[PDB]
This record gives sequence, structure tokens and C-alpha cells, in this order.
Amino acid sequence: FPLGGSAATDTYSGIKANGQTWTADDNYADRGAEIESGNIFAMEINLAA
Amino acid sequence: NTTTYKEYQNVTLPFQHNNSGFVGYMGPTMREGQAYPANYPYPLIGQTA
Amino acid sequence: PFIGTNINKDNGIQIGTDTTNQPIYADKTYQPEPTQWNSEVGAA
Amino acid sequence: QFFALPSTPNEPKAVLYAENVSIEAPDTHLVYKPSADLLTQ
Repeated sequence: FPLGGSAATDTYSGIKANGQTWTADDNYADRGAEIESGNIFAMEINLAA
Repeated sequence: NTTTYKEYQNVTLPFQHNNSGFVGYMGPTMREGQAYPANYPYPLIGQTA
Repeated sequence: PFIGTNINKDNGIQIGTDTTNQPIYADKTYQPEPTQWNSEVGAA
Repeated sequence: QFFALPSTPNEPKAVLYAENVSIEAPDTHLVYKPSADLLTQ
């Protein structure tokens, strides 16, 4: 695994009515590294062979 | 041999160094430094001794 | 290494002191740190 | 708490449950803590 989840940071930013009409006041002004979609990127190695 | 080596100078623990960016600094801290040739172990073998 | 602030001709890295400091070359850095897995070197 | 997308497409392109909790850790002694403010511990 990597050293801090990972970097994909879908920098998202907010939500509300109509269509999740958005702008969550407690905003997160484009704060939003979301669990960057998916698995946590990483590689392998047969650490036993 | 401290008293026969012309160019010996003792080095304290914080100022010793074998891995830059390759082992934490003074503890189990992560991957500290940048890179560099070793300092401390003072080889005891090889054509240079 | 020492991602530090201010660089200066005849000087450069600015470790820091009562007023301001500066290191010197018999021991600059070699194996010191960022260690916030993240210190992105920004401006300055 | 639903969120968004730079591609504003002001639409919930991504939401994850947020769920408080009560963290123990019987086994860990943070060795460089620099709480909800820090990370990188």
C-alpha cells in the first residue's frame, strides 16, 4: 500500500436540495479529497518467494 | 585505533548518517532525508581499511 | 531536504535565530527531513 | 452527507456515509504527533 491512502482527490465541494442542489454551507470550499474513489493503489511482490 | 588514525574524528549519534531519505531521523520515523553516501561505520575491511 | 524559507546569495538556506540565521557547509542537511508525509514545497 | 465534483455538474457524484465512533487502539503509542487537526500521526 501507499503511504497515505492516495491521490485522486476528487476535489468535490458541497450539496443541498433540488438536485442535491449543493453548496453545503458548512462548506468545504472545494475541500474534498474524497476517499479517492476506489481501492487504495498499490502493488505486490511475492514477499515469500 | 583512535590514536594511530591520522584523520579520525568521532561523530555523535545525530550527526552520523548511513541512509538519506531511506530511514527516519532518530527513531522509527518514516523515510527521512534525501540520499547520500554513508558516514559512520568506518570500514574495517577492503583495500581501504 | 531542509525545505526552508528565504534563500540568499552568499547564504541560501535560512535555518533561523534571534534575528535570522543561516547554516554552513561542513554539515547541511545530509539526512534531515521534509516529516509531515505531505510538506508540499509551496511558494517561498 | 453527499458531496460533489469539480465538474460542478452540481450533482451528487459521490457520497459516503459519515459515521462517528469511539476509537481505542490498545496497542499504539503515536511516535511523532505534531483531535480533528493533524493527520500524519
